[PDB]
Amino acid sequence: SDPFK
Amino acid sequence: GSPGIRLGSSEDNFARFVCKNNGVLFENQLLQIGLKSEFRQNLGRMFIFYGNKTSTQFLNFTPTLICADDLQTNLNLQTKPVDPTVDGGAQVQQVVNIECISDFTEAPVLNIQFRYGGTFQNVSVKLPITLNKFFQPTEMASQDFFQRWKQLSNPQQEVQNIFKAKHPMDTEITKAKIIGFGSALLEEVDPNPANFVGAGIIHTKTTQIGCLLRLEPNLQAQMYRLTLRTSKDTVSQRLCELLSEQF
Repeated sequence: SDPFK
Repeated sequence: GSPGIRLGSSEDNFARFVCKNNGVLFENQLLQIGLKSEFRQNLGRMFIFYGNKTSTQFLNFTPTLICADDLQTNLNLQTKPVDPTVDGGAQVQQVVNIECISDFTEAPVLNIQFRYGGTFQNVSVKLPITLNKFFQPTEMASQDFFQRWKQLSNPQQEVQNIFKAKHPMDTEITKAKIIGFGSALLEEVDPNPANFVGAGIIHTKTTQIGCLLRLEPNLQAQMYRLTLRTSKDTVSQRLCELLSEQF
């Protein structure tokens, strides 16, 4: 979800 | 850092000049020192304004720029002599030509010596030349941002600081501070619209350092999480250090 991992 | 009360120090107003270039750096009861600066690539021009607040001349007025040893290697400053006689109520200007050789942490010292009424007057103040002044903002799309974010390889190139807010957590001031710090301010990258994202390149003579940042406010806790990811460890560290002081 979280594009920053 | 440096213990004891920061009033009457060499750095009372330093932090007010990290995200902006103009204003009053120093003012005692005789002398006001103002600044105006501009930066491009690894270079800058800083105008230093010396205002005589009195009704009598200053004599032998002599400002000097001093750079501590590692700073010497990383920053080159060039300036011309200032007229040593400053009328009461007048201002004299100095222009400082700045070249960033490599990334740096320390700040130059401006020393000013003059005679007033036959007395020796001596002032030393840190000059706000900071690494972020050498930013080129780099706008880019969210897909390009995350591809670059995930190219970090060296763990030392990522620096995070979770810290208490020192100032009100106002959205529009925060935006202005990031833009003033010098990176691009990228919207529509973090899916949380309350967070801030930046990207830019720090320019130095010998190395260009690509930089990505993320600022996550926690309003109820009055906290921030700041993350720096850049292509050089020491740049991630200094930029996190500088930006953290601003919030």
